[PDB]
Amino acid sequence: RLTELREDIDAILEDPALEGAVSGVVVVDTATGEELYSRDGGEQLLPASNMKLFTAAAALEVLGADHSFGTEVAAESAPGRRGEVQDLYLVGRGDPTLSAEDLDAMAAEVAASGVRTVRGDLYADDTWFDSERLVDDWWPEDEPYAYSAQISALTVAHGERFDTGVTEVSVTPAAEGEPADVDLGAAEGYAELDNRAVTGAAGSANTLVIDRPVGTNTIAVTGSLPADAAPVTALRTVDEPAALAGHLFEEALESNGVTVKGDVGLGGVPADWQDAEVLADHTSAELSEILVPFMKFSNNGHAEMLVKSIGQETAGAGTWDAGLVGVEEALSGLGVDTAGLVLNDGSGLSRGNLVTADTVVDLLGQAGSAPWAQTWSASLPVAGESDPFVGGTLANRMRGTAAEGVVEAKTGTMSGVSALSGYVPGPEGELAFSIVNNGHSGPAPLAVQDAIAVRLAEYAGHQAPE
Ligand SMILES: [Co+2]
Ligand SMILES: [Co+2]
Repeated sequence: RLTELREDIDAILEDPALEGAVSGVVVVDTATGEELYSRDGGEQLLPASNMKLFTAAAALEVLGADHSFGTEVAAESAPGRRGEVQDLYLVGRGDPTLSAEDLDAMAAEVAASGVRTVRGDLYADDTWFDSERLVDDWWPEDEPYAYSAQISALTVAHGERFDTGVTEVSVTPAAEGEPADVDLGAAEGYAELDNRAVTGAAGSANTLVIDRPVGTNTIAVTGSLPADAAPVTALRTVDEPAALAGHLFEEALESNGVTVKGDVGLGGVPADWQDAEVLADHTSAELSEILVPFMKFSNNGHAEMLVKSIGQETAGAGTWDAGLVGVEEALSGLGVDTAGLVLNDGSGLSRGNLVTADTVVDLLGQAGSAPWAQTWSASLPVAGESDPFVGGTLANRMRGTAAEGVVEAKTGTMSGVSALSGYVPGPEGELAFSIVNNGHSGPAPLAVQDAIAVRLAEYAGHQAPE
Protein backbone atom coordinates (compact mmCIF):
# COMPACT_ATOMS: atom_id res chain seq x y z
CA ARG A 1 0.00 0.00 0.00
CA LEU A 2 2.88 2.37 0.85
CA THR A 3 4.73 1.89 -2.47
CA GLU A 4 1.63 3.00 -4.42
CA LEU A 5 0.97 6.02 -2.13
CA ARG A 6 4.44 7.27 -3.03
CA GLU A 7 3.65 6.90 -6.76
CA ASP A 8 0.37 8.76 -6.25
CA ILE A 9 1.89 11.76 -4.42
CA ASP A 10 4.76 11.79 -6.98
CA ALA A 11 2.17 12.17 -9.78
CA ILE A 12 0.15 14.77 -7.84
CA LEU A 13 3.26 16.90 -7.33
CA GLU A 14 4.00 16.67 -11.07
CA ASP A 15 1.18 19.22 -11.63
CA PRO A 16 1.79 22.21 -14.02
CA ALA A 17 0.62 24.56 -11.21
CA LEU A 18 3.86 23.78 -9.32
CA GLU A 19 6.12 24.93 -12.22
CA GLY A 20 9.29 26.61 -10.85
CA ALA A 21 8.14 25.90 -7.29
CA VAL A 22 9.95 24.23 -4.43
CA SER A 23 7.57 22.04 -2.42
CA GLY A 24 8.40 20.56 0.98
CA VAL A 25 6.23 17.47 1.47
CA VAL A 26 6.53 15.22 4.53
CA VAL A 27 4.15 12.52 5.78
CA VAL A 28 4.53 10.53 8.99
CA ASP A 29 2.55 7.77 10.74
CA THR A 30 2.31 9.34 14.18
CA ALA A 31 1.93 6.04 16.04
CA THR A 32 4.95 4.16 14.64
CA GLY A 33 7.02 7.22 13.70
CA GLU A 34 7.33 5.81 10.19
CA GLU A 35 8.11 8.32 7.48
CA LEU A 36 5.62 7.48 4.73
CA TYR A 37 6.68 10.25 2.31
CA SER A 38 9.46 12.85 2.21
CA ARG A 39 10.51 15.35 -0.46
CA ASP A 40 12.63 18.44 0.27
CA GLY A 41 11.75 17.78 3.93
CA GLY A 42 14.70 19.80 5.21
CA GLU A 43 14.36 22.63 2.69
CA GLN A 44 13.80 26.11 4.18
CA LEU A 45 10.61 27.74 2.89
CA LEU A 46 8.25 30.62 3.75
CA PRO A 47 5.31 29.14 5.68
CA ALA A 48 2.85 32.04 5.41
CA SER A 49 0.17 31.34 8.08
CA ASN A 50 1.47 27.82 8.86
CA MET A 51 3.67 29.93 11.16
CA LYS A 52 0.65 30.21 13.50
CA LEU A 53 1.16 26.48 14.29
CA PHE A 54 4.41 27.29 16.10
CA THR A 55 2.87 30.33 17.80
CA ALA A 56 -0.26 28.48 19.04
CA ALA A 57 1.83 25.64 20.52
CA ALA A 58 4.16 28.08 22.28
CA ALA A 59 1.27 30.15 23.70
CA LEU A 60 -0.27 27.02 25.18
CA GLU A 61 3.13 26.07 26.69
CA VAL A 62 4.00 29.53 28.03
CA LEU A 63 0.55 30.99 28.90
CA GLY A 64 -1.41 27.74 29.32
CA ALA A 65 -4.89 26.74 28.14
CA ASP A 66 -6.30 28.39 31.31
CA HIS A 67 -4.80 31.79 30.59
CA SER A 68 -7.09 34.78 30.22
CA PHE A 69 -6.48 38.50 29.57
CA GLY A 70 -7.58 41.64 31.42
CA THR A 71 -8.67 45.20 30.70
CA GLU A 72 -9.31 47.64 33.54
CA VAL A 73 -10.26 51.28 34.25
CA ALA A 74 -8.24 53.29 36.78
CA ALA A 75 -8.49 56.60 38.65
CA GLU A 76 -6.02 57.98 41.20
CA SER A 77 -8.68 57.59 43.92
CA ALA A 78 -12.37 56.58 44.14
CA PRO A 79 -15.13 59.05 43.17
CA GLY A 80 -16.40 61.52 45.78
CA ARG A 81 -19.77 62.27 47.28
CA ARG A 82 -19.72 64.60 44.25
CA GLY A 83 -18.88 61.55 42.12
CA GLU A 84 -15.81 63.18 40.56
CA VAL A 85 -12.48 61.78 39.41
CA GLN A 86 -9.76 63.72 37.56
CA ASP A 87 -7.97 61.66 34.95
CA LEU A 88 -9.26 58.21 34.06
CA TYR A 89 -7.20 55.43 32.46
CA LEU A 90 -8.41 52.59 30.25
CA VAL A 91 -5.66 49.96 30.65
CA GLY A 92 -5.37 46.98 28.31
CA ARG A 93 -3.25 43.87 28.91
CA GLY A 94 -3.20 42.04 25.58
CA ASP A 95 -6.84 40.98 25.29
CA PRO A 96 -7.26 39.95 21.59
CA THR A 97 -11.07 39.63 21.93
CA LEU A 98 -12.15 42.90 23.61
CA SER A 99 -15.45 44.13 22.12
CA ALA A 100 -17.34 47.44 21.96
CA GLU A 101 -19.94 45.83 24.25
CA ASP A 102 -17.15 44.94 26.72
CA LEU A 103 -16.26 48.68 26.77
CA ASP A 104 -19.90 49.53 27.38
CA ALA A 105 -20.12 47.12 30.33
CA MET A 106 -17.00 48.68 31.92
CA ALA A 107 -18.55 52.10 31.36
CA ALA A 108 -21.59 50.83 33.28
CA GLU A 109 -19.28 49.78 36.12
CA VAL A 110 -17.60 53.18 36.23
CA ALA A 111 -21.11 54.68 36.66
CA ALA A 112 -22.24 52.04 39.18
CA SER A 113 -19.12 52.79 41.22
CA GLY A 114 -20.27 56.39 41.66
CA VAL A 115 -18.53 58.44 38.95
CA ARG A 116 -20.68 61.03 37.17
CA THR A 117 -17.89 63.29 35.91
CA VAL A 118 -14.39 62.77 34.60
CA ARG A 119 -13.08 66.31 35.15
CA GLY A 120 -9.68 65.66 33.59
CA ASP A 121 -8.62 63.61 30.59
CA LEU A 122 -9.27 60.02 29.45
CA TYR A 123 -6.13 58.05 28.59
CA ALA A 124 -5.79 54.80 26.74
CA ASP A 125 -2.95 52.80 28.27
CA ASP A 126 -1.42 50.14 26.02
CA THR A 127 1.99 50.24 27.68
CA TRP A 128 1.84 46.49 28.61
CA PHE A 129 3.26 45.87 25.10
CA ASP A 130 5.70 48.17 23.27
CA SER A 131 4.48 50.63 20.64
CA GLU A 132 6.08 48.87 17.68
CA ARG A 133 2.84 48.63 15.68
CA LEU A 134 4.12 46.64 12.69
CA VAL A 135 6.95 44.20 11.92
CA ASP A 136 9.99 45.51 10.01
CA ASP A 137 9.46 43.78 6.67
CA TRP A 138 5.65 43.91 6.36
CA TRP A 139 4.46 45.75 3.25
CA PRO A 140 3.16 49.36 3.67
CA GLU A 141 0.68 48.73 0.84
CA ASP A 142 -1.04 45.99 2.93
CA GLU A 143 -1.59 48.38 5.88
CA PRO A 144 -5.28 49.30 5.28
CA TYR A 145 -6.29 45.63 5.43
CA ALA A 146 -7.51 43.81 8.57
CA TYR A 147 -4.79 41.12 8.39
CA SER A 148 -2.20 43.92 8.64
CA ALA A 149 -3.76 45.71 11.65
CA GLN A 150 -1.39 47.57 14.00
CA ILE A 151 -0.44 45.68 17.13
CA SER A 152 -1.31 47.02 20.56
CA ALA A 153 -1.98 45.93 24.14
CA LEU A 154 -5.26 47.89 23.95
CA THR A 155 -7.26 47.09 20.87
CA VAL A 156 -10.97 46.77 20.10
CA ALA A 157 -11.91 43.44 18.43
CA HIS A 158 -14.67 43.64 15.78
CA GLY A 159 -17.33 40.91 15.41
CA GLU A 160 -17.45 37.27 16.52
CA ARG A 161 -14.22 36.55 14.63
CA PHE A 162 -12.52 39.19 16.81
CA ASP A 163 -10.77 41.16 14.09
CA THR A 164 -8.65 43.65 16.02
CA GLY A 165 -7.69 47.27 15.36
CA VAL A 166 -10.17 47.88 12.58
CA THR A 167 -13.40 49.62 11.76
CA GLU A 168 -16.21 48.46 9.48
CA VAL A 169 -16.67 50.95 6.60
CA SER A 170 -20.10 50.89 4.88
CA VAL A 171 -20.72 52.58 1.53
CA THR A 172 -24.33 53.04 0.41
CA PRO A 173 -25.48 54.40 -2.97
CA ALA A 174 -27.78 57.42 -3.15
CA ALA A 175 -29.48 59.08 -6.15
CA GLU A 176 -27.44 58.86 -9.35
CA GLY A 177 -25.09 61.86 -9.32
CA GLU A 178 -25.06 62.28 -5.54
CA PRO A 179 -22.08 61.41 -3.36
CA ALA A 180 -22.19 57.90 -1.98
CA ASP A 181 -22.83 57.75 1.74
CA VAL A 182 -19.82 56.56 3.74
CA ASP A 183 -20.33 55.21 7.29
CA LEU A 184 -17.01 54.89 9.14
CA GLY A 185 -18.36 52.50 11.80
CA ALA A 186 -16.58 52.58 15.16
CA ALA A 187 -13.99 55.05 13.78
CA GLU A 188 -16.68 57.72 13.28
CA GLY A 189 -15.23 60.90 14.84
CA TYR A 190 -11.86 59.21 15.19
CA ALA A 191 -10.62 58.46 11.69
CA GLU A 192 -10.97 61.22 9.14
CA LEU A 193 -13.16 60.92 6.08
CA ASP A 194 -12.18 61.80 2.54
CA ASN A 195 -15.23 60.93 0.44
CA ARG A 196 -14.69 61.51 -3.29
CA ALA A 197 -17.05 58.65 -4.18
CA VAL A 198 -20.06 59.27 -6.46
CA THR A 199 -23.27 57.30 -7.04
CA GLY A 200 -23.28 55.96 -10.57
CA ALA A 201 -26.20 55.31 -12.89
CA ALA A 202 -28.22 52.15 -12.26
CA GLY A 203 -26.49 49.18 -13.93
CA SER A 204 -23.20 51.10 -14.34
CA ALA A 205 -19.82 49.58 -13.42
CA ASN A 206 -18.76 49.48 -9.75
CA THR A 207 -15.32 51.06 -9.30
CA LEU A 208 -15.45 51.87 -5.58
CA VAL A 209 -12.16 51.88 -3.64
CA ILE A 210 -11.78 52.22 0.14
CA ASP A 211 -8.22 53.10 1.17
CA ARG A 212 -6.30 54.30 4.18
CA PRO A 213 -3.33 56.12 2.61
CA VAL A 214 -0.02 55.17 4.24
CA GLY A 215 0.96 57.11 7.41
CA THR A 216 -2.49 58.73 7.80
CA ASN A 217 -5.60 58.00 9.83
CA THR A 218 -7.87 58.93 6.90
CA ILE A 219 -10.37 56.69 5.09
CA ALA A 220 -10.21 57.74 1.44
CA VAL A 221 -13.12 56.52 -0.69
CA THR A 222 -12.86 56.97 -4.45
CA GLY A 223 -14.83 55.72 -7.46
CA SER A 224 -18.45 55.03 -8.42
CA LEU A 225 -21.11 52.92 -6.70
CA PRO A 226 -24.07 52.06 -9.02
CA ALA A 227 -27.45 53.34 -7.72
CA ASP A 228 -28.90 49.80 -7.81
CA ALA A 229 -25.92 48.24 -6.07
CA ALA A 230 -25.91 46.59 -2.69
CA PRO A 231 -24.02 48.43 0.08
CA VAL A 232 -20.28 47.80 0.20
CA THR A 233 -18.92 46.81 3.65
CA ALA A 234 -15.18 46.57 4.25
CA LEU A 235 -12.97 46.14 7.28
CA ARG A 236 -10.29 48.82 7.25
CA THR A 237 -7.58 49.37 9.89
CA VAL A 238 -7.04 52.49 11.97
CA ASP A 239 -3.89 54.24 13.16
CA GLU A 240 -3.35 53.74 16.89
CA PRO A 241 -5.89 51.03 17.91
CA ALA A 242 -5.62 52.16 21.56
CA ALA A 243 -6.69 55.71 20.64
CA LEU A 244 -9.84 54.32 18.94
CA ALA A 245 -10.41 52.16 22.05
CA GLY A 246 -10.11 55.36 24.15
CA HIS A 247 -12.50 57.07 21.76
CA LEU A 248 -15.12 54.30 21.95
CA PHE A 249 -14.74 54.18 25.74
CA GLU A 250 -15.43 57.95 25.89
CA GLU A 251 -18.75 57.35 24.08
CA ALA A 252 -19.43 54.27 26.17
CA LEU A 253 -18.96 56.40 29.32
CA GLU A 254 -21.15 59.23 28.01
CA SER A 255 -23.78 56.71 26.93
CA ASN A 256 -23.76 55.47 30.57
CA GLY A 257 -24.26 59.02 31.91
CA VAL A 258 -20.63 59.79 32.74
CA THR A 259 -19.49 63.20 31.52
CA VAL A 260 -15.88 63.33 30.28
CA LYS A 261 -14.76 66.97 30.33
CA GLY A 262 -11.19 66.80 29.00
CA ASP A 263 -9.39 65.13 26.12
CA VAL A 264 -8.83 61.59 24.88
CA GLY A 265 -5.34 60.30 24.09
CA LEU A 266 -2.57 57.83 24.79
CA GLY A 267 -0.90 57.75 28.19
CA GLY A 268 0.23 55.21 30.76
CA VAL A 269 -0.82 55.17 34.41
CA PRO A 270 1.61 57.67 36.10
CA ALA A 271 3.23 55.25 38.68
CA ASP A 272 3.29 58.44 40.68
CA TRP A 273 -0.06 56.84 41.58
CA GLN A 274 0.40 55.36 45.02
CA ASP A 275 -2.54 52.96 44.77
CA ALA A 276 -4.72 53.38 41.71
CA GLU A 277 -8.41 52.75 42.27
CA VAL A 278 -9.78 50.18 39.80
CA LEU A 279 -13.26 51.36 38.87
CA ALA A 280 -14.00 48.68 36.28
CA ASP A 281 -12.39 45.54 34.90
CA HIS A 282 -13.01 42.84 32.30
CA THR A 283 -11.57 39.35 31.81
CA SER A 284 -11.40 37.63 28.42
CA ALA A 285 -12.31 33.98 27.95
CA GLU A 286 -9.43 31.56 28.31
CA LEU A 287 -6.76 30.91 25.67
CA SER A 288 -8.25 27.50 24.68
CA GLU A 289 -11.51 29.21 23.65
CA ILE A 290 -9.63 32.14 22.05
CA LEU A 291 -7.61 29.66 19.95
CA VAL A 292 -10.68 28.82 17.91
CA PRO A 293 -11.32 32.17 16.12
CA PHE A 294 -7.54 32.65 16.03
CA MET A 295 -6.69 29.40 14.20
CA LYS A 296 -9.92 28.67 12.27
CA PHE A 297 -9.76 32.01 10.45
CA SER A 298 -6.01 32.55 10.79
CA ASN A 299 -6.11 35.84 12.75
CA ASN A 300 -2.85 37.78 12.23
CA GLY A 301 -3.44 40.26 15.07
CA HIS A 302 -4.14 37.51 17.64
CA ALA A 303 -0.89 35.80 16.68
CA GLU A 304 1.24 38.92 17.18
CA MET A 305 -0.56 39.79 20.39
CA LEU A 306 0.19 36.22 21.65
CA VAL A 307 3.91 36.67 20.84
CA LYS A 308 4.03 39.92 22.83
CA SER A 309 2.03 38.22 25.65
CA ILE A 310 4.65 35.40 25.62
CA GLY A 311 7.37 38.07 25.87
CA GLN A 312 5.61 39.54 28.89
CA GLU A 313 5.27 36.12 30.54
CA THR A 314 8.82 34.81 29.93
CA ALA A 315 10.61 38.17 30.25
CA GLY A 316 8.26 40.98 31.35
CA ALA A 317 8.71 42.47 27.87
CA GLY A 318 5.75 42.94 25.46
CA THR A 319 8.05 42.88 22.51
CA TRP A 320 8.64 40.93 19.29
CA ASP A 321 12.31 40.30 20.22
CA ALA A 322 11.37 38.90 23.63
CA GLY A 323 8.26 37.02 22.52
CA LEU A 324 9.89 35.39 19.51
CA VAL A 325 12.73 33.95 21.60
CA GLY A 326 10.01 32.73 23.99
CA VAL A 327 8.34 30.92 21.06
CA GLU A 328 11.65 29.26 20.12
CA GLU A 329 12.46 28.22 23.73
CA ALA A 330 8.95 26.86 24.31
CA LEU A 331 9.18 24.77 21.14
CA SER A 332 12.62 23.51 22.21
CA GLY A 333 11.25 22.64 25.66
CA LEU A 334 8.48 20.82 23.81
CA GLY A 335 11.13 18.62 22.12
CA VAL A 336 11.10 20.31 18.70
CA ASP A 337 14.29 20.69 16.68
CA THR A 338 14.34 24.39 15.86
CA ALA A 339 17.50 24.39 13.67
CA GLY A 340 15.61 24.96 10.42
CA LEU A 341 13.29 27.64 11.91
CA VAL A 342 13.64 31.39 11.43
CA LEU A 343 11.07 33.33 13.52
CA ASN A 344 10.35 36.90 12.40
CA ASP A 345 6.74 37.09 13.56
CA GLY A 346 3.87 35.07 15.03
CA SER A 347 1.34 35.38 12.18
CA GLY A 348 3.35 34.37 9.14
CA LEU A 349 2.66 37.65 7.37
CA SER A 350 6.42 38.26 7.36
CA ARG A 351 8.45 37.09 4.39
CA GLY A 352 11.34 36.87 6.85
CA ASN A 353 10.02 33.59 8.33
CA LEU A 354 11.45 30.20 7.36
CA VAL A 355 10.21 26.73 8.25
CA THR A 356 10.98 23.31 6.90
CA ALA A 357 8.29 20.67 6.32
CA ASP A 358 10.26 18.29 8.61
CA THR A 359 10.09 20.86 11.42
CA VAL A 360 6.33 21.32 10.95
CA VAL A 361 5.65 17.58 11.23
CA ASP A 362 8.05 17.35 14.21
CA LEU A 363 5.88 19.95 16.00
CA LEU A 364 2.66 18.21 14.90
CA GLY A 365 3.88 15.01 16.54
CA GLN A 366 5.07 16.81 19.70
CA ALA A 367 1.82 18.73 19.98
CA GLY A 368 -0.21 15.50 19.75
CA SER A 369 1.01 14.19 23.12
CA ALA A 370 1.26 17.55 24.88
CA PRO A 371 -1.22 17.89 27.78
CA TRP A 372 -3.11 20.52 25.69
CA ALA A 373 -3.36 18.30 22.57
CA GLN A 374 -7.18 18.50 22.46
CA THR A 375 -7.54 22.29 22.75
CA TRP A 376 -4.78 22.62 20.10
CA SER A 377 -6.55 20.07 17.86
CA ALA A 378 -9.99 21.69 18.21
CA SER A 379 -8.62 25.05 16.99
CA LEU A 380 -7.63 23.82 13.50
CA PRO A 381 -9.86 24.06 10.41
CA VAL A 382 -11.76 20.83 9.62
CA ALA A 383 -11.88 19.94 5.86
CA GLY A 384 -15.25 20.56 4.21
CA GLU A 385 -17.21 21.65 7.29
CA SER A 386 -20.06 24.09 6.48
CA ASP A 387 -19.96 25.79 9.90
CA PRO A 388 -17.34 28.60 9.60
CA PHE A 389 -16.29 28.11 13.24
CA VAL A 390 -15.71 24.44 12.42
CA GLY A 391 -14.46 24.28 8.85
CA GLY A 392 -12.72 27.67 9.05
CA THR A 393 -10.39 28.38 6.11
CA LEU A 394 -11.12 24.80 4.90
CA ALA A 395 -14.93 25.08 4.95
CA ASN A 396 -15.19 25.18 1.17
CA ARG A 397 -12.34 22.76 0.45
CA MET A 398 -12.46 18.95 0.12
CA ARG A 399 -16.25 18.58 0.53
CA GLY A 400 -17.48 15.19 -0.70
CA THR A 401 -13.97 13.70 -0.51
CA ALA A 402 -12.54 11.20 2.02
CA ALA A 403 -11.00 14.21 3.74
CA GLU A 404 -14.32 15.86 4.70
CA GLY A 405 -14.80 15.83 8.49
CA VAL A 406 -11.46 14.04 9.11
CA VAL A 407 -8.50 16.18 8.04
CA GLU A 408 -7.68 18.86 10.64
CA ALA A 409 -5.20 21.21 8.98
CA LYS A 410 -3.77 24.73 9.06
CA THR A 411 -3.69 26.75 5.83
CA GLY A 412 -1.51 29.70 4.74
CA THR A 413 -1.40 31.56 1.42
CA MET A 414 0.47 34.66 0.23
CA SER A 415 1.83 35.58 -3.19
CA GLY A 416 4.17 32.77 -4.21
CA VAL A 417 3.60 30.85 -0.93
CA SER A 418 0.99 28.24 0.07
CA ALA A 419 0.79 25.61 2.80
CA LEU A 420 -1.43 22.91 4.30
CA SER A 421 -0.31 21.05 7.44
CA GLY A 422 -2.14 18.93 9.99
CA TYR A 423 -3.53 15.52 10.89
CA VAL A 424 -5.20 12.60 9.14
CA PRO A 425 -6.88 10.14 11.60
CA GLY A 426 -8.32 6.76 10.51
CA PRO A 427 -8.72 2.91 10.77
CA GLU A 428 -5.14 2.69 9.45
CA GLY A 429 -3.28 4.96 11.98
CA GLU A 430 -3.22 8.76 12.55
CA LEU A 431 -0.94 10.73 10.18
CA ALA A 432 0.80 14.12 10.35
CA PHE A 433 1.57 15.95 7.11
CA SER A 434 3.16 19.18 5.99
CA ILE A 435 2.82 20.60 2.48
CA VAL A 436 4.80 23.81 1.93
CA ASN A 437 4.82 25.49 -1.52
CA ASN A 438 7.07 28.37 -2.52
CA GLY A 439 7.97 29.97 -5.83
CA HIS A 440 5.01 28.84 -7.94
CA SER A 441 3.88 31.51 -10.36
CA GLY A 442 0.07 31.83 -10.46
CA PRO A 443 -2.84 30.80 -8.16
CA ALA A 444 -1.97 28.99 -4.91
CA PRO A 445 -1.64 25.21 -5.51
CA LEU A 446 -4.68 24.49 -3.32
CA ALA A 447 -6.01 21.66 -5.48
CA VAL A 448 -2.63 19.90 -5.33
CA GLN A 449 -2.78 20.24 -1.54
CA ASP A 450 -6.37 18.98 -1.43
CA ALA A 451 -5.36 16.06 -3.69
CA ILE A 452 -2.60 15.01 -1.26
CA ALA A 453 -4.76 15.45 1.89
CA VAL A 454 -7.54 13.54 0.13
CA ARG A 455 -5.24 10.63 -0.85
CA LEU A 456 -3.86 10.40 2.67
CA ALA A 457 -7.42 10.30 4.09
CA GLU A 458 -8.17 7.45 1.64
CA TYR A 459 -4.93 5.76 2.73
CA ALA A 460 -5.92 6.16 6.38
CA GLY A 461 -9.02 4.18 5.38
CA HIS A 462 -11.59 6.90 4.73
CA GLN A 463 -14.26 7.31 2.03
CA ALA A 464 -16.13 10.40 0.84
CA PRO A 465 -19.37 11.16 2.67
CA GLU A 466 -22.48 10.87 0.50
CO1 LIG B 1 -17.11 58.02 17.49
CO1 LIG C 1 -13.73 10.29 5.89
